Parts: sequence; C-alpha cells; structure tokens
Amino acid sequence: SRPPLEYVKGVPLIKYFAEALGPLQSFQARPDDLLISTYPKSGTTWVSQILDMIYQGGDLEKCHRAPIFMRVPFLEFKAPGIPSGMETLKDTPAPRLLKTHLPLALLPQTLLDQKVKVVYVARNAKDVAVSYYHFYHMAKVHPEPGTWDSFLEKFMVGEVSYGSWYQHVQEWWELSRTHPVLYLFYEDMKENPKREIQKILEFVGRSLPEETVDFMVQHTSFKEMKKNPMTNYTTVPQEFMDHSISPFMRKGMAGDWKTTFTVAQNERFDADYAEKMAGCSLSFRSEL
Ligand SMILES: Nc1ncnc2c1ncn2[C@@H]1O[C@H](COP(=O)(O)O)[C@@H](OP(=O)(O)O)[C@H]1O
Repeated sequence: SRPPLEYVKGVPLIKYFAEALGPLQSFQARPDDLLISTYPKSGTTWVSQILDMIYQGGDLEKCHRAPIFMRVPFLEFKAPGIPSGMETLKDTPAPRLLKTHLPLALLPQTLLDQKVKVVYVARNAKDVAVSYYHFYHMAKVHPEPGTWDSFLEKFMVGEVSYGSWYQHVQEWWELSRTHPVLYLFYEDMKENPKREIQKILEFVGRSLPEETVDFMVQHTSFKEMKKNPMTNYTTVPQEFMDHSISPFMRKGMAGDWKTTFTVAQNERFDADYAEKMAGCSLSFRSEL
C-alpha cells in the first residue's frame, strides 16, 4: 500500500514491476512484433490507440474488444489480483503491440536481437513532470509524491519511478541510429496528428484510405479518448487508480506546465536542463 521504489541496475521501479522482471527474462520476441517505448506520461496511451486502430484496420468495434492495457500488453506490469503483463501476453495474437517504459539497461535483449520495430514518443520535460506528479497521486502503487516542489526536485535527479527522463530520451535517440526506430514528438502530434499518423502508417508498412485516416485523427483525439472507457482506465479498481483524485486523461495539452511551474522553479530547471542536454541535437518545443 504505497510501497517505496526498488532499484535494479540503477533504475528505480515500482515494487511489483521489479518483481515482474523475473518472469520477464522468459520473454521471447517475434520479428513481426512492434514495441511502443516511452518515458511515462509522454503519450503512450495516445500512440497505443493510434497503433491498435491501425492494426484493427480502423474498426472502432474491434478496438472496443478489451481495454487498451488488455490490447497492448504492458511488458513489465504486475499487480495484486490483476494479471501480469506477461500473463496477458500469453493470450495476445500476432502481430503483437507491446508497451514499455524500461530504459535500455533493463530492456529484454530478445527485442534488440529480433530487430523489433520501435515507435518512440518523446515529450517536453516540463509537461512530463507535471503530468507525472498528478499521476503519482492517483496511481496508488506509487510512493507518496509529497509536494510539487519536492517531486520536481526528485524528477531532476531521476529519483522517480523509471528514473531520469533526460537519459531515457537521449539513449533511445542514440539507439535510433543503429536500429529501426520511429522517433515521435508529442508536440508534433499535438500540432498535426494526421501528419504524424501518416508517418506511423509509412513506418508500420501499412496503407489506409484518406477517410479511415481522418476517422482516426478524431477517435484518437483527447476528447474522444477521455470519453472512451476502453482507453481512459476507469474500468480498473479505484484502489488501484483513483480517478476521483486525478483522471488519467487529465488535460492533453502542450504548454500547460506554465500553470504549475513557479518562476524560480522555471529558472532552476532551465539552468539544470542546459547542462544535461549539452552535447545533444535533440530539440524540444515547450508550447504550441
Ligand atoms: N489522445 C490524446 N491526445 C493528447 N494527449 C493525450 C491523449 N491521450 C492521453 N493524453 C495525455 O497524455 C498523458 C499520459 O501519457 P501516457 O499515455 O504516456 O501515460 C496525459 O497527459 P496530461 O496529464 O498532460 O493531460 C494524458 O492526458
């Protein structure tokens, strides 16, 4: 009941996800698999619906079969009573969509050997941090988040579930130079979802009619995804995720961080950030 984190190979993880790593050594990847990789709260559920909808040929009826966590297995998941992501995985048919937030230090090597295709979504660190703070509150398996200010301090030293945002985004960027990785930016998806859905289609080697594409742009919108109980996580026990404290689908905005970040916090973050992202051509947008 709100246990602390357990560290493994330098990554802080939720108690259960760490345990789940045991059985996960048994996981065998297929060359037709597709891995969805992101640092938490960077748009995983967004791109999962996009991808599942593509995989279902656009049929919103086939997408309603089960919640997105039953449809896109969560590689390292485990909970009391709720079946592990590995358990779920036994029933999931090929081509499979898989989700993870594991850094490379922990990624099943099966996945890199099998040349598995990666769709990676990155989001600006300020928005991620805010999103993560609210998530910590509602997602009961997380430690106590404490105050925004303290939580932000942790976030800068990567002392939060899954560790440092900064390393996560650079390492998977680097990986994209020697591995098939489509590296997406949440803010581009905000800017122009259609442009971004087209690039995914191209990447996944599929082709769909203009009508179907536009149909997807809408059913993958924040507002549609908020109403859809197969994607908003409301079918889970309130003891596990308490939407009354904070909804999973909270705002879905680029730039909203500015209503949480104080000026002092903003100034300290920018200074810290310039150092951490020094020798990197990664370029983020904070707004619009
Ligand atoms: N279709 C969509 N369009 C835009 N944002 C979405 C979305 N579906 C979910 N989100 C937002 O993405 C974040 C969760 O990401 P993840 O899927 O990685 O956990 C939350 O951000 P906010 O808390 O900033 O609103 C959530 O509201």
